[PDB]
Amino acid sequence: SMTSHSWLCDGRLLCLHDPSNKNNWKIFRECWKQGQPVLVSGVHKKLKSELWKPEAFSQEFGDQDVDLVNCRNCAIISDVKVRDFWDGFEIICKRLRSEDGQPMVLKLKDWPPGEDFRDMMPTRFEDLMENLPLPEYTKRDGRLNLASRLPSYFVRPDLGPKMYNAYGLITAEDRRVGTTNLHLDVSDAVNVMVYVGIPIGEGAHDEEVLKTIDEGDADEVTKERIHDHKEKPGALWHIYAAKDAEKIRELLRKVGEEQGQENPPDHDPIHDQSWYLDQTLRKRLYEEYGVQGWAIVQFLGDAVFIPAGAPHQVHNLYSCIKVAEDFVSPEHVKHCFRLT
Ligand SMILES: O=C(Nc1cccnc1)c1ccc(Cl)cc1Cl
Ligand SMILES: [Cl-]
Ligand SMILES: [Cl-]
Ligand SMILES: [Cl-]
Ligand SMILES: [Cl-]
Ligand SMILES: [Mn+2]
Repeated sequence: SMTSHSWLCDGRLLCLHDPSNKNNWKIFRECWKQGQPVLVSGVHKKLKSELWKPEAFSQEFGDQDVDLVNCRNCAIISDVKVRDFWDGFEIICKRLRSEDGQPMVLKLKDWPPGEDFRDMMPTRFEDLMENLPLPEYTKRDGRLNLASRLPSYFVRPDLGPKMYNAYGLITAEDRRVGTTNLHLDVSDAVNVMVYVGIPIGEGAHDEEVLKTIDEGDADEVTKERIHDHKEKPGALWHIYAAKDAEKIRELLRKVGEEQGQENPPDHDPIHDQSWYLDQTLRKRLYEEYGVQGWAIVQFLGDAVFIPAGAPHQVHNLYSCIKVAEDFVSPEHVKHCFRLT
């Protein structure tokens, strides 16, 4: 039967079922005040599905010049065309191949560039902003979004939204690699999964995808969502409470040293955006520092709410198109204050 919500992560993660329900705020706000992430499902049923397809981006913007990143080694592929990324998104025989002849796992860097999303893509901008959940928090002019209402004593987010466009990680060796490495944002954000591309020519490979989710420490109810309803899983997230950021720095300082890195004792390994916490490092963080995370599988149409200051990392299971909007809730405004 239809219900307002359910729980993931053994009761530690709220999952809201109706993205446009006028009463979502009554359930959301207590979890949000405690510093928890929140998941909202069903957002892709509210969008214009034809706007959010890799073939459309290629047809409309393919002649633009861009840089790509190789997810396996962080190398930059300079001055190629936007079509060189989009045309290999789902069809593996069309992907750029490395010097070993393997198809590469690529990310589109800074596209659209800076704050140009709204000017370049006005129909997509309207379709996203009118269908974001928790609109008093997430709309540019929402009554609980302080972004437009704060003086320069507060760090204000850039004008959004921002896209996260990257291929799926494939191999056993890729299991320990990040799509986006561990980092934090001083503003709150909502990240929406608007398209999942599953290759059928040499993809749609549950086997290595099921071992990744298992080893990723996904909960039993998340593991039922794969086998039962057949929704399309996009990406594996690990999110940590803002209050645990310094203990994570203490762990990565120690591991850096053990690995023969040469770093001052106050150096910030989260700000460096150089680390991915694999199964070994996540087990050490829990056992040695007492720090537990949220392991979240983001399916098509899932919106992930990421608290200001909360360290997070993402590992794409398949090729993903994600769009995110920043906001400043009153619950977390301390994270962007420039004094004490
Ligand atoms: O040309 C290349 N790779 C290729 C060609 C045809 C089929 N598979 C792979 C290539 C790619 C990258 C670099 Cl830095 C050097 C070369 Cl030489
Ligand atoms: Cl558009
Ligand atoms: Cl709201
Ligand atoms: Cl990264
Ligand atoms: Cl907080
Ligand atoms: Mn982020």
